[PDB]
Formats: sequence, structure tokens, C-alpha cells
Amino acid sequence: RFLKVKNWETDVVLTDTLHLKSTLETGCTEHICMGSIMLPTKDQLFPLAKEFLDQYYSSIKRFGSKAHMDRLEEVNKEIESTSTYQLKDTELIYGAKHAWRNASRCVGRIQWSKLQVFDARDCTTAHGMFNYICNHVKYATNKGNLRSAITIFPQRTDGKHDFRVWNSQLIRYAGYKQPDGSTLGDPANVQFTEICIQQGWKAPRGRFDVLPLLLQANGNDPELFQIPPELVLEVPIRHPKFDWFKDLGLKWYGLPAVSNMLLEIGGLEFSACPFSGWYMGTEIGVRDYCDNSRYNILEEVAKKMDLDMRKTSSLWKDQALVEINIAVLYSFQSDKVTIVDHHSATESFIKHMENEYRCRGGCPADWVWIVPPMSGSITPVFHQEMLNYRLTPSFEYQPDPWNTHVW
Amino acid sequence: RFLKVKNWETDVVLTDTLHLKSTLETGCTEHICMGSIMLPVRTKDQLFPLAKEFLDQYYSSIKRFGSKAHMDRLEEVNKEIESTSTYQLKDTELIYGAKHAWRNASRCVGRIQWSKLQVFDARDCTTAHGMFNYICNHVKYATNKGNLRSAITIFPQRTDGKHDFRVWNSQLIRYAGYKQPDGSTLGDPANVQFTEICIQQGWKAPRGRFDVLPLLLQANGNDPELFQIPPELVLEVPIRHPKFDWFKDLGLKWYGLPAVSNMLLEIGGLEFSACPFSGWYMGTEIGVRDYCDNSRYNILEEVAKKMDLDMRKTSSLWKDQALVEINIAVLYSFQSDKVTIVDHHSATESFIKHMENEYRCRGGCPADWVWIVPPMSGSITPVFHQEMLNYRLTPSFEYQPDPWNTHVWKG
Ligand code: HEM
Ligand code: HEM
Ligand SMILES: Cc1cc(N)nc(COC[C@H]2C[C@H](OCc3cc(C)cc(N)n3)CN2)c1
Ligand SMILES: Cc1cc(N)nc(COC[C@H]2C[C@H](OCc3cc(C)cc(N)n3)CN2)c1
Ligand SMILES: C[C@H](O)[C@H](O)[C@H]1CNc2nc(N)[nH]c(=O)c2N1
Ligand SMILES: C[C@H](O)[C@H](O)[C@H]1CNc2nc(N)[nH]c(=O)c2N1
Ligand SMILES: [Zn+2]
Repeated sequence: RFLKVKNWETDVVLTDTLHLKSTLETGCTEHICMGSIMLPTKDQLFPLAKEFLDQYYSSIKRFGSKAHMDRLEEVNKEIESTSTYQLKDTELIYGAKHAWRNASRCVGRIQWSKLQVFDARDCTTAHGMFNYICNHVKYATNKGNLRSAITIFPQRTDGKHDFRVWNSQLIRYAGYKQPDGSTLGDPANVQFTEICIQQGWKAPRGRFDVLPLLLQANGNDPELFQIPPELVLEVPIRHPKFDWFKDLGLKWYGLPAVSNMLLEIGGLEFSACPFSGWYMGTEIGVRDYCDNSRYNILEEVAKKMDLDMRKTSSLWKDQALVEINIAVLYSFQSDKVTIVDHHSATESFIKHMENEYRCRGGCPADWVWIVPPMSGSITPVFHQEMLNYRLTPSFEYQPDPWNTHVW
Repeated sequence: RFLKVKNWETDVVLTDTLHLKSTLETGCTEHICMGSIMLPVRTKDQLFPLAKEFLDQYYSSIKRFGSKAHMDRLEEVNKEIESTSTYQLKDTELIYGAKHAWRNASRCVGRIQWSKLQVFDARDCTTAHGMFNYICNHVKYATNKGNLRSAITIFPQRTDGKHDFRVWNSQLIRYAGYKQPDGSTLGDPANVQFTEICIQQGWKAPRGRFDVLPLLLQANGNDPELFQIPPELVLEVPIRHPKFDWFKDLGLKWYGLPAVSNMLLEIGGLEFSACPFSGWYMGTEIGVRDYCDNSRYNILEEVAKKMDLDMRKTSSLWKDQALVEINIAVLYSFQSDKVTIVDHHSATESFIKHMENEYRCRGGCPADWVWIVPPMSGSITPVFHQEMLNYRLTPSFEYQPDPWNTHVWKG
């Protein structure tokens, strides 16, 4: 019930008590651990509202005060009457910051309290959503000096009037299936690219085409918009040693901005809540570039380096991997676009864990996601035991809306 | 109940039914996942069900389930338990049991090899000197002049828990570590405490950076005794790099035979507290963890210095760069001396084929992702992208506490 986590590199032991507030379920049982599985009414709503308002009022040292009680009373009256309620601005901001704070898969949470929250609950149309999103993108990008932000569209009502951003991120590259069987551009987005084409998009059919936004207001059929090219900051990828690297013609965008997730605050559901931070280098240079089902560039790079590609034991893949990641970091740094490397990010997260243990009694963390996809054991997170559990407010996966939308 | 796992690179979906036969606990609940926690005297009472389950599995493996031979063996074990409180495995059941403990070991990426295991039955052993002889024979056999063969040696099972056989070493071959008065460590920091026990017990320490530890061996619950493995039986590989000629001058070497000697083998409810087993190395065990962990030999700085990488900012990835070079060197050195070793690409690829085969023929393959994924280049190996289900099957290998914490000294 009071659980210990040990760092095996430093012997530091931390005691977790926060897990006892865990509300949602993990997918694991005493018989089976699902740690590596990617996805494991009025009556319902009032406990959720209360649980949230209690933690909110406690956070501002006003637990058990009239202002606390009064707000419980008010929301209670409002649910009874309307079957939902509206968060105060102060609650919305707190809820959103805490959804990031509770995100067990996020290595970047030392930053959780510096989050700019844009309240878009007055939005009514896809054009309005487009406006709010462009403003988000420009604010967060800040000419390369990136700032964390989330834009929150109106909450779910009857569930037939959902706001959704159909894109998985605000900024991603198209993927095209070709005659010759191969894939041009990002194969992860092939399907979404086709949904764009079939909804009208005129695609340039290149390797790095910024996708248009496909926005759904109020349960209506979604609409297409091109983000002003001028608001999409990109980095050409070169290497500080290898002159030929630039010839590969690689680039990536500066703003990572997840747009397909659902924010839950005090029982309320915000199905459109695009949020953004900045990149850790490996996301681009290890996953985006080197996954076999992504840009899959290792072969071409290793070839340019003239490595012995005959045998897996020459570690040519590993060699090329490092260099590609050196180039990503170098290019963002040279163009002055905020980026963090995995050494620096994981060291920060260990510091954050210690802060959260001291100040909050724990920190939910998902080791499988927190350890970088390269050089795992040479980052301190590898040696750090983590307890994973679900706290609310939260971000949650939600199914892609084309599998749901009634047209 | 059926459970599905998905590979996110290939979209291949597998269906696990094997998990229905698990009963030992995971550490996890519906409310907490303990998947990255390193660690999340039996009565007749509990023993006959454990024996019966085991013999049912053994008898099925041989297509003799429900046979007269199956039934007679159940009746024979049952009587033996009730009259002696324990029982003895037949040789065939010992072999099968040891093989399955390996097969069931969810942290082991090498399991494609599970059915090729040489089992040495040391249950007639009575003294520490006898244990020393068995262990030397196991080292020589497994080593096979560099052409490594997997093996396990199985000493007598636990009886009352006061008569335990234990190998006090964590591995049969490992290097000494010495804490110096100035706070630095000479040799392997992981073995400082065990090294100090060896010295205390009378070992004359050479005090260098790679001194092979003496064996410290407990038979029949007696005080453990020290033995030096004959050096001619300890195969070692000097580490050099195919391109960097100063790499040899770091003075690195490692032993070829990875042989775990501190775990507990459970078969049919019986407990074999000394059961050293050995395979061959995956390169990263040495090049990543042994050499480059901060709490081990910690050579990243010296290697990167010699490489003259930019060391003033982590974002040069000097650590990553030096890490790959060291690992190339380890694989090169082993291959050049004709000592079996596997790289992490080859090992993980084989593990995926093993795991798929297991799903088809066996209905599952319990696997601990946290351990299976190699400690460098994680996502360029196929296991990173493979969903896994972790659960506990018996027969099994289990952690047990270090014996110096529990041993009752005689003097
Ligand atoms: C400030 C810079 C940030 C860095 C460096 C960072 C780092 C990361 C990394 C490396 C991942 C793993 C995701 C992957 O591999 O695809 C991650 C996941 C996640 N992050 Fe953060 N993050 C940052 C900002 C944020 C912000 C501002 C939020 C919310 C407001 C957030 C919420 C999450 C969530 C919900 C996940 C899991 C996404 C999923 O399940 O696919 N991140 N982040
Ligand atoms: C044949 C060559 C083998 C290779 C390349 C192999 C590879 C590995 C690796 C990389 C690990 C993770 C251990 C670590 O990082 O410290 C491991 C763990 C394990 N292996 Fe295998 N293995 C092999 C043979 C065997 C054999 C023969 C057995 C037993 C008969 C075995 C049983 C285990 C067990 C019980 C663990 C967990 C260790 C622990 O929890 O500390 N392995 N092995
Ligand atoms: C906010 C933020 C900052 C930063 N530096 N990086 C990120 C990356 O998160 C992107 C999101 C999109 C992919 O989604 C994978 C995924 C798939 C599925 C089926 C479920 C799930 N939870 N996650 C991986 N994580 C997000
Ligand atoms: C048989 C074999 C072959 C091969 N190539 N590699 C191995 C490696 O297993 C070595 C063993 C020793 C360390 O054990 C650490 C450890 C500590 C604790 C507290 C528990 C636990 N299960 N394991 C890591 N695994 C074993
Ligand atoms: C199957 C496994 O859970 C899956 O590949 C995970 C592993 N760890 C990950 N870690 C991060 N940060 N991002 C990912 O997409 C994944 N994928
Ligand atoms: C705390 C964490 O679980 C611990 O560092 C584990 C992680 N994964 C591992 N994986 C392997 N193969 N070996 C290890 O020692 C570890 N250590
Ligand atoms: Zn679990």
C-alpha cells in the first residue's frame, strides 16, 4: 500500500503514496502484466466533479472552506438541472496543467506548470477552430523559441456534437501509396492523406508535404484548411561533419502538437484539445527517420557512410543511427529552434520525479515510454524503477473519428 | 479467455491462451503496474498439487497423459510426499523441468535455444569440494574451447531449509572489485561486497582490475568454502577494435562464459537453491552494461577522450558515439578469438521468430519487454515494436536473497 521505487544506479529509494489516489484501471492483473501493450450520466458525473473540485480547492489551500462547499453546491445544482456543468477558467487551467502532470508516458513533465492554456470553449464552427489553431501554432512556435500550449474546444455534450481535429498532430507530412508498391512521404499518414484527398485536398505528391487541417465543429462533417505555410517552421537536416548529409533532402517540422487525444477534467470530456511542447531529438532522428514503417532511412545513410553492411555485427545500423541523431540536434540548434537531447531530457525527468516524490508523494511513470529508443541504459531513467498508474485529470487515447463519424 | 498482442511495425496480431496456466503473482494490480520494478520450508499441504500439476505437464509433453505410467507415478510421488514429506524427481523429469524453467524465463531473450541445454545432475553431491568438482566440469564442458554450449548443474534440493546447497557467487566467473580508501573502486564495482567476503574468508586478493573471483561454496547448510577455478578453465577475450589501434591499450578484457549461479530453480514444488546455468553472451551485456554503466567499469569518458569527440555538451552524442565503438570492439574481439557471442540485432530477430513459434505450438510466450529490449538502439531492434505479455509459468528460475544475509554461521 505504501510502495518503494529504487534507482539501481544510485541506490536512492523513493516511497510512493500518490498511487492510492489512482482512479482508473491499468490493464494489468495479479496474473498478467500488460505494461508493454500500447492500448490496454448524471449519476456518474457528480462523483467525478467532486473528486476534481476537492483536489482543486486543496491545491489552493481552501479545502473545507465555504467557497469550496459553495462551488460543490453550485455544480451539483447545475448537473441536476443541465446534466453537465461548466468549469471556471481557473479550474480549466488547473485541470489542463494536471492532465500533463499526470501523463505517465511524458518524459517532459518538469515543464508541466508552464503551460499556456487557450480557452476556445466559445468556438462554434470549423473556421473558428482553424483561427484558434493558427493562433496556437504561432504562439507556441514563437519564431523558434518554443512555448508549451493547449487550445481547448467545447466539451462533449450528447456525443453527437463532438469537436474533433481529425489530424493526429497539427503538423505532419503526407503519405502516398505508389504504383511501384513503395510509399512516398510518411507511411504513418497514408490513410489520413487519402481521407484528405477524398474530402477535396489537392496534394502536391512530394516527400514532405505539410498536411491540411481537417476540422470538425459540433459534430458536423469536417472541413479542410491549409495552415499558412509561413506559420509552419521547418528545419533542413544537415550534419556538422558530413557534407553529403544535406543531399539526402531531409527536413522536419519544429512543433510537435498532438491533436487526436481526449482531455478529461472532473468528468468532463474535451475531445478536441490540441497541445504542443518541443521535441526530444530521438523522436525525429530515431523514430521518425529510422523506424522501418516510417521514413526508414538507415540503409541510404549507412551507404553514404560506406559502412560494412554485410553483417549485422559490424553494428552499421547503430553507427548510422547515432550520426542521424547528431544531425537532427545540430540542425535545430543551428537554426535556433528549441530541441532537447535524450541525455538532457531524462536527467531533467529524474529531477522532476524527485520533486514530485517530495512534493506530491509520487509520480506516475511508464518506463516503456520514458526510456529513449536509443542508448537506453546510458540515460538515468533506465536504472530508475517507476510505478505506473492512472490519475485524473488525464489525456486519453480516442478512436480516429472517421471510424465513428456519421456523415 | 484469449489475449491479443500486436506488433506495431508489421501489424502481426498473436493470440495468447497460455496465460490461463499462470498462477504465481506479477506484482501488478488493476490499479498499479509494477512492470519496471526489479523485484515486484514448504508443507505437504501445498506440495502434492504442485507435484501433480508438474507431472501432468510432463506426462502431456510425452503424449502419455492418463497412462498407467502417468497414474502410477502420481501415486508413487503422493506416497513419497506423505511418508517422507518431499519427493525425488526421475532424471527425465529433472531434465524436462530445467529446460522448461528456461523456456518460461520471461526476461531471457535467448530462449530460441531452450531445448538444447545440457543438464548435469549433481544431486548425489554432498560437500563443497564435491560442488567445486561439478562446477569445474560444467565450466570446461560449457566453454568447449570457445564453442559455447548451454548447461545447467543441479545440486540437491532444499529439505528443511537448514541444509541448503548454495553457490555464494552471483556468477561462476566474475571479476573482483575493491573499494579504495580514497573512495574510488579498482575492478568491478558490482562485486565489492562479495569480494570483501572472499577476502574475509581467507582469499589472497591480487588486487588488479580483472581478478577472477574464487568460488565460495556451501554444501548441506555448512559454512561455505573457497576454491580457485583453475585459470586454464577460465576463457577470456582481450578487447581490441577493428579500426582503432589504441583500443587495446585501454587494457580491457572479459570472460567468455556467462554463468548465473545465485538463482533458485523450482520444479514441481521442489526448490533447487544451487543450480548454476550458463549460455553465451549477447554483445551488449558486456559493451553496454558491464563496461558503460556508471556503477560498473564506466569507460565511456576514457573512450570518448581517446576518440577526441566533443565532450563539452551532451548534445554532441559523444556518449552514444563512444558506446557504439565499444560494442563493435566487443563483438570483433569475441568473433576474432572464435568465442561464441551474438549481437543484439541477431538475438532479437531470433527471439521474435521464437516467440511467434511459441504462440503457434504452445499458445503463448511470456515475455518481459523491459528486459528483452536491448540497452542500446532499442527501437532499431524488432522487439521494441512487439507487444508482450508477462506472466509467471512453472517450472521457473527465481531470485533468492544473497546467502550472507540469511546464513547461520557454525564457525
Ligand atoms: C515541453 C516539451 C516536451 C517534451 C520534450 C515532451 C516529451 C515527450 C516524449 C518523448 C513522449 C513520448 C511520445 C512518443 O514517443 O511519441 C511524450 C509523450 C506524451 N506527452 Fe510530452 N513532451 C513535452 C511536452 C508535452 C505537453 C505540453 C503535453 C500536454 C500538454 C504533453 C503530454 C504527453 C502525452 C499525453 C504523451 C503520450 C502521448 C501518447 O500516448 O502517444 N507533452 N512527450
Ligand atoms: C544461450 C545464450 C543466451 C543468451 C544470449 C541469453 C541472453 C540473456 C540476456 C541478454 C538476459 C538479460 C540479462 C541481463 O541483462 O542481465 C538474460 C536473462 C535470463 N536468462 Fe538468458 N540467455 C542465454 C541463455 C540462458 C540459459 C542457458 C538460461 C537458463 C538455463 C537462461 C535464463 C535466464 C534467466 C533466468 C534470466 C533472468 C536473469 C535475471 O533476472 O537476473 N539464459 N539471458
Ligand atoms: C506534446 C508532445 C511533445 C513531444 N515532444 N512529443 C510528442 C509526441 O507524442 C505524439 C503521440 C503520437 C504518437 O501516437 C502513438 C499512439 C498510438 C496509439 C494507438 C495510442 C497512443 N496513446 N499513442 C506517439 N505519441 C508530444
Ligand atoms: C544464462 C545467461 C546467459 C546470458 N547471455 N546472459 C545472462 C545474464 O543474466 C545475468 C543476471 C545477473 C544480473 O542480475 C541482476 C538481478 C538483480 C536482482 C535484484 C534480481 C534479478 N532477477 N536480477 C542480471 N541478470 C544469463
Ligand atoms: C509495443 C511497445 O509498447 C511499443 O512499441 C512502444 C514501446 N515504447 C514506446 N516509447 C515511446 N516513447 N513511444 C512509442 O511509440 C513506443 N512504442
Ligand atoms: C529499474 C529497471 O527495471 C531496471 O533498470 C532493469 C531495466 N531493464 C533491464 N533489462 C536487462 N536486460 N537487464 C537489466 O538489468 C535491466 N534492468
Ligand atoms: Zn503490469
